[PDB]
Amino acid sequence: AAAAAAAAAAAAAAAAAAAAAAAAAAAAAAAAAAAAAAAAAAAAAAAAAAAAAAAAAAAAAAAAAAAAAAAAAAAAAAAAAAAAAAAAAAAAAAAAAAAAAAAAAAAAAAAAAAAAAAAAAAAAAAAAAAAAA
RNA sequence: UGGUUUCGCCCGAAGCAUCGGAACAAUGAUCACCCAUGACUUCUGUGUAACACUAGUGCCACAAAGGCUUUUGGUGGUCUUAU
Repeated sequence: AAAAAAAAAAAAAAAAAAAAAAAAAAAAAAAAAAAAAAAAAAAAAAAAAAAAAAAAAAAAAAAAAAAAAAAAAAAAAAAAAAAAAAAAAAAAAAAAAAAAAAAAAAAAAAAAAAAAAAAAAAAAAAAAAAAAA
């Protein structure tokens, strides 16, 4: 149905992906939520980031968070100075958050990598912490 | 005896801005960059829909991206002197 592109509201997405079920379902919920979120990533606000963070912790995987990472890329969030200064925050499991932070530095680095006078060293440190260095 | 007042020189606290001037600091200007973007395309790549067919794909269509008319606010330093 979602591939037929039917509306999945924000709270709808939270309640939907809120699925503790049989095995091998966390990554399925992850790809579903990444399909639904690649539009806006549960970020129609900036305090919707708490909802999205419970969503990331429910995806409970570095690989799931990386699916959401490429989804954020396919989302192409806004670009303001302070926007990226506050949107370069990353700290998670070091198995595909590696790919996530590296791909974020890559998308921003195709032109003018993050160099907010702190955010560059911050991206380096968070990358090494997520195993992206 | 000290005083007063006056003049001449010697020193020159704060200060007057002039200049002196060169050399920092801030805009103008140079070429490229914190970096998307206005452009859209060749595929290239990439997450997705629609639809017959092989066990999944020409189109769908943002975007991760190179490279484009460029501009652009400012970035970063860049200029030379203009102030």
